Amino acid sequence: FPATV
Amino acid sequence: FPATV
Amino acid sequence: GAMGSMERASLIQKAKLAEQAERYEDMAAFMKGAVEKGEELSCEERNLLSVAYKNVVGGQRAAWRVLSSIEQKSNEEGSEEKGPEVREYREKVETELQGVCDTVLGLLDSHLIKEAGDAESRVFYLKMKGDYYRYLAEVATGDDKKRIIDSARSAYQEAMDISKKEMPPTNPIRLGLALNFSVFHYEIANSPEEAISLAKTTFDEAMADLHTLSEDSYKDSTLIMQLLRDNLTLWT
Amino acid sequence: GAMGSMERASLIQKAKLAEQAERYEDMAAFMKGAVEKGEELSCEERNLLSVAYKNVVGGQRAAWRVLSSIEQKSNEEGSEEKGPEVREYREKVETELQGVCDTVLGLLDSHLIKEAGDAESRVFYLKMKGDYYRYLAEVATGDDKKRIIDSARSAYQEAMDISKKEMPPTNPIRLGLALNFSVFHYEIANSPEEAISLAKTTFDEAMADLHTLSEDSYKDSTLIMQLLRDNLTLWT
Ligand SMILES: N=C(N)c1cc(-c2cccc(NC(=O)C3(Oc4ccccc4)CCOCC3)c2)cs1
Ligand SMILES: N=C(N)c1cc(-c2cccc(NC(=O)C3(Oc4ccccc4)CCOCC3)c2)cs1
Repeated sequence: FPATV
Repeated sequence: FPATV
Repeated sequence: GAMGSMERASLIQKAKLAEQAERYEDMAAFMKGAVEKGEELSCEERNLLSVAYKNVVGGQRAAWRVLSSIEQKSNEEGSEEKGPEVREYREKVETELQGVCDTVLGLLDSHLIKEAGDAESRVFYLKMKGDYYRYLAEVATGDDKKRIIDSARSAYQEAMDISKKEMPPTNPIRLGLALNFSVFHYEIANSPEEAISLAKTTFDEAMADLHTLSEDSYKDSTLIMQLLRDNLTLWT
Repeated sequence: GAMGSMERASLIQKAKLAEQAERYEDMAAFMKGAVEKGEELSCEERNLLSVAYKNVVGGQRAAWRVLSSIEQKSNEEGSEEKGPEVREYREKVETELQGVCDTVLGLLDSHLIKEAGDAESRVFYLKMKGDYYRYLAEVATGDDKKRIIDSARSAYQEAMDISKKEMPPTNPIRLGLALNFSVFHYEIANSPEEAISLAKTTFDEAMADLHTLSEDSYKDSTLIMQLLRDNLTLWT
């Protein structure tokens, strides 16, 4: 999965 | 802490 | 208000203790109680709220993904019918996730966003609103999926518009908003080109503003810039 | 019986799904429902029950330890009074932990132990009973602490007596029972010499019986033997 913050 | 199972 | 009888300051203190103990459900309940006291949230308090619910829903999302994967395999051509249990339990976790998202969205709508006038608070909450509609979109399949997607897009877009007018390109909230809106484009809206363009433009505009920052601000901004680069590397 | 309307087999299936999803509270609730169907548990089912509650209470214990540490520091000579909140929240987690332990102990008492006639089931449940009284002992401070300690000791001792009569020294349940009873001696009963003697004798007697085992049984027994050695290295 891609990075989120 | 010591190991328990 | 299950927390209605506890002091606001005590709720905030206990949220911090819950964080240290990695008790994120408790932390979220404490911060929901704090929000329901009706006062605006400070910067630290906004982040306690966000950390708590991000961790709770993050665990739910991870579990949902495991169960959805098992469910799809049980539906392949060649699988042995394992009855309704996988679907039922995936639905159970999904309903609990939707409930947490609805709770957070309810706090933002009653009345955090409408009282948020400063860019740092308003952009923060609108980012949250896009994030929790995005989580709802990840599990949505009915007559409402398009509307949930558009609700996420609309919240992210208002946040982006404010952030470009009111914050520098290295502001960590602006950077994290763009990171997440870029993931929305890639994973939810089936717009990978928009996702890549947004990540790249955000990264480049931040790079050019790093010279204005202190060492501590530089560390924060470059951290999120590295996440933008990580995603771009995943996608290209 | 919140799970009273679900099939036993469906509860067991969902416990396995919950395990894969790392949803251990759910897993424990499913397995409590299965126990409450009234039938004896198979080997696999006993371990689903044990894994679920061990993970739930393990997380509670870790949180309690964090909070108790914070609380003791707030009580040192030089600390700034931070009101009742740390104590209150430590008490909250403690009460939830006690509740989970009481639930498990209740399942063992109604009626898993009394129907357990085979060594592998009876020793397994009596080990569990010692373990959950041990967890209660870790947080106990009142008129009952000695009695809780003696309840743990008594359960472990009955389990040990059966295991030495009925199982080989490499049996993994026998080994894990001895590992945990040794930790009980060291950490709860203030009997480090008993703890060390028990770990060493268990290890040596297992070593001498490894020659009888298949490769798979050897792997299981030597795994727990390494835990015994790890503890001995910590304690000497
Ligand atoms: N957890 C706690 N007890 C506390 C946390 C804070 C606090 C204080 C200032 C900023 C932040 N964070 C952010 O503004 C965002 O996160 C990052 C910021 C910089 C680098 C990486 C992430 C939020 C997510 O969108 C991106 C910006 C948190 C005070 S207390
Ligand atoms: N989790 C799941 N879905 C499943 C687990 C099982 C299963 C099957 C056989 C044995 C065990 N385990 C044990 O008998 C004890 O654990 C160990 C055993 C060997 C080595 C290390 C630990 C329990 C704790 O006391 C020590 C013995 C579990 C079937 S399904």
